[PDB]
Amino acid sequence: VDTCSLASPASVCRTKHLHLRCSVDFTRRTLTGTAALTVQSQEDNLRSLVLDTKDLTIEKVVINGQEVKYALGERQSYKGSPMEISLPIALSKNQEIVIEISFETSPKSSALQWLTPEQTSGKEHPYLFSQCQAIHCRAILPCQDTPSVKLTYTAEVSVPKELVALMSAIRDGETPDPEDPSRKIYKFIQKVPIPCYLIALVVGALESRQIGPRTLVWSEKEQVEKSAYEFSETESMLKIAEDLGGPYVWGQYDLLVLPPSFPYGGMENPCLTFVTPTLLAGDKSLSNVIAHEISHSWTGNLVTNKTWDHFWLNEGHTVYLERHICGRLFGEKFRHFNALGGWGELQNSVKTFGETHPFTKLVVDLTDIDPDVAYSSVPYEKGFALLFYLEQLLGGPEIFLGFLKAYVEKFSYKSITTDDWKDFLYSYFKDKVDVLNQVDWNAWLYSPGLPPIKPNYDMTLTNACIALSQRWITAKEDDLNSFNATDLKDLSSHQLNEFLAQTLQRAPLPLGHIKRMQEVYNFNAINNSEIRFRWLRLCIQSKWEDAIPLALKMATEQGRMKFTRPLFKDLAAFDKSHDQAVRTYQEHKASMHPVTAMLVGKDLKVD
Ligand SMILES: CN(C)c1ccc(C(=O)NCCCCCCC(=O)NO)cc1
Ligand SMILES: [Yb+3]
Ligand SMILES: [Zn+2]
Repeated sequence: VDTCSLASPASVCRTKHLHLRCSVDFTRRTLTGTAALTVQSQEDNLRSLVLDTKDLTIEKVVINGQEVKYALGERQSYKGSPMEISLPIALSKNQEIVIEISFETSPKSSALQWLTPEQTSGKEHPYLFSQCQAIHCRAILPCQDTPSVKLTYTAEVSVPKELVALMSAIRDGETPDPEDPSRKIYKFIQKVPIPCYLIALVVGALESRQIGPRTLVWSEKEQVEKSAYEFSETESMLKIAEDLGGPYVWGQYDLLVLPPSFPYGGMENPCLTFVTPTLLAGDKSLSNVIAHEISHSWTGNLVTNKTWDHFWLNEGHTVYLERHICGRLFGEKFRHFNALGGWGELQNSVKTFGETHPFTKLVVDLTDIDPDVAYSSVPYEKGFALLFYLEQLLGGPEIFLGFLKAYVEKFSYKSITTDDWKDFLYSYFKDKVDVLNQVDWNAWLYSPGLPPIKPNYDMTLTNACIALSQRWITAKEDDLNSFNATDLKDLSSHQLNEFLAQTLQRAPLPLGHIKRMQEVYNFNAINNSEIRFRWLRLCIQSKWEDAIPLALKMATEQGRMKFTRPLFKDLAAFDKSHDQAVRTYQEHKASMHPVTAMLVGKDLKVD
């Protein structure tokens, strides 16, 4: 049972298919139409069922041509309102019916952000995009909003004819809208069963450019050129992933580069990965986010977490798989560099939450907690650490990659728990039980804090970052003169990023140090979003007032939560910036993504 869903669970009935027909109305900021769910009974004498909804207006519910009775429960906060539907005939086990629900979303749907023309690149057209993971699909349409159920889907989306709709599906044609010649209808088919958190929709002035045999990059016109460059490794990454995980089953792999307020680095919507434009560094150095999303086509989209309590299964294995893709592209020493960095990030999260915090457990209990509130690097990096540890315990990456491929084949098209994974692990490594049985499973899976064992990391590419960081940390005033732009000559962009992360762990530094750093390195001029984020955190935590406008601007000119939340928090913790941070949030909040608006408010202890 899925503590985050209010719907009938899979033991009662399962949605097999969705046919969505909707119209996007930028005036009223609503999606309007019909969600026809083919539902299979899993019980004898099934007479009613419950769906998830969130701020939906239900117009009617039709089964075999007739309106049927339904009622909406009391809103249960971020869970929304359960909707009980009375079936007109009782269903036997395995019997399937179609339930046609007419509905309209609210302008305040937590799944959606509606952008005015001035919020887009082009300035002439508005824009809409969705983000359903974890539990926002219910705010677009009535569903069993739980990853324990997988369905296929078809859709027809009516939009102003000057715009383009895309979804997490194969494009199946466009036509003028028969009802309305100022409109176009775009068609979509997803033949592979998916959890409903993978439903996605974007509408805007989108253009496309081919960048691989099964990849087009979509964006507003202003970003297409840089995007085609930035993500040019996509096909080579997909070929590697296929080698590691088995056949890519989804057909197309397109990319969509969103406007700056998209809340996440990437989202692995099937057939159409959504990415932040803050990936656009000019040198492909942030493309590991693409390798990550690619990897979810196996770990998460094919084999899926049964409830959000088991999110690590999705994220940890994806980080594991993407670090392999990076290692295949650039070398094992690079794989180690990224893994060791990911340990640093785990250390950071644990210090931030605190070493006893229940959300520092690998497997968590989400009863009564908004998954967006509890979201952090933990399931990613503690998840990965477990896997990298097991890799080294069981005889190395080649051996563990056989397990990973077999694990994907075994649970393709299914939704599973941590016990399913662990059971299969023991099964595959039957001949190595004695080694597995030395693992402290209770602490790894269920204890808070850092894991009980640290894996072994190659240091080769990290040493230079550490050395330059330790020079700055151990420097006194009369050593500042010895730093010079030549210090960076031999560092890659990743190493620069890792130098900054090492240094930021020891923040604050003295203000004269941070001043000298800008004097000699000009970090203010770097466009790399990761590097600039860490440089700006270091400056604010080290109380440099000059950085305040830069950090405010970065927090607001884009909205990827990974950057926007810590920057607003740092700025709120700095007495010289506190009020301006609060007021800037208060000024921007109407125009932010609803989820990011919400969390930034909590983080700032405002309203
Ligand atoms: C266990 N727990 C506390 C949570 C579980 C799931 C989420 C979630 O799905 N959040 C939405 C994630 C969207 C994508 C993040 C970037 C990513 O991994 N892309 O692949 C949140 C918290
Ligand atoms: Yb019966
Ligand atoms: Zn992910």
